[PDB]
Amino acid sequence: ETLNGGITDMLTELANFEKNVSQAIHKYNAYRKAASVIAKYPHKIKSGAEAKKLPGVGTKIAEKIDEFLATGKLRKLEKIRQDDTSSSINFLTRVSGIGPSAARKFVDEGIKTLEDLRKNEDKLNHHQRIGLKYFGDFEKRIPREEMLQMQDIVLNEVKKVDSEYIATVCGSFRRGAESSGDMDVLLTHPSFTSESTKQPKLLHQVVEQLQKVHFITDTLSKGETKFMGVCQLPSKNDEKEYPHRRIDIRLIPKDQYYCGVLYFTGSDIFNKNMRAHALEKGFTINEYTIRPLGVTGVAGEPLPVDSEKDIFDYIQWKYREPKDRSE
DNA sequence: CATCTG
DNA sequence: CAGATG
Ligand code: NA
Ligand code: NA
Repeated sequence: ETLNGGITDMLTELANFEKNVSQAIHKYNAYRKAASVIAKYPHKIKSGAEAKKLPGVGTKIAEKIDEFLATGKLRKLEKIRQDDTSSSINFLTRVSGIGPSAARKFVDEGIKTLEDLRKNEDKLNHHQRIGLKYFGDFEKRIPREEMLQMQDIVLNEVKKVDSEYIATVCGSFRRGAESSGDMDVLLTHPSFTSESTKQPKLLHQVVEQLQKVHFITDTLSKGETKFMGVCQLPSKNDEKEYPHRRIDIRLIPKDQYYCGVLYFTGSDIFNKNMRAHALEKGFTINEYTIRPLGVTGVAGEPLPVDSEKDIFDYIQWKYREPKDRSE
């Protein structure tokens, strides 16, 4: 956790680059198990050979650990940090909509910067376009104080459109969090479930409403169950308008809301443990359901849930306020 | 995993 | 349809 930190860190830089700049999924994947295991390792790696001993730990990695241990630095790490091409890739990639893939294509064409991008607005698709237009807002965190105004709106409109709609704002926003990066709304309706064959309307009506009143600004992706947008809290009495915020809305069958809700609320760590405990308790849990574990190895059949409560109960645990869902 | 692009 | 992005 801090005893093999540098190592796990350098290793992470290295892994990343393979994947992002080169295409080295294998190598990349290589640096990764490596960093994971060294990360788990209980002592202070005092040398290459020492590490090598570990699984995932091969000869070049070892070599590398050696040089790093030997001197506070690594050549290759130094070479990669300079290289403009690599840097570009890391940069372009910050644009919502631009993945590494594309980052390569553009760089090869010479688009390496933000201006470059503007100039070549033709080469960008809609998503990327938006992404470019709100690069700044996009990277700005979302203060919970805004979150509340947001939440306040979305819920009011959802309500208007149907009394029967059930919306929830998952995310850290839900676990306490003083700020967040994006707005995540879980949605369901009684009239939509596991079997129930579809009802796209269910998701479309709301999106519509949201744009009606102007909260939703642009559409990133709009499917029959998952919508990806941009929204903005009305600029009051002109002098201070807000940044544009990423926002997502997803329809869920009513018969798997809470597991979802639970699920998305996090944290990853909370999940796991909960997940693990469920397991002891003779159960299973994933994004959509909780299932009674048979003995033949495994086995299923969806337990019936009406709240986050029903869930815990099953695994016979202490109902946790979302705040304390931390770890 | 769901949506998009091409 | 394969392949990309989130
Ligand atoms: Na990006
Ligand atoms: Na292939």
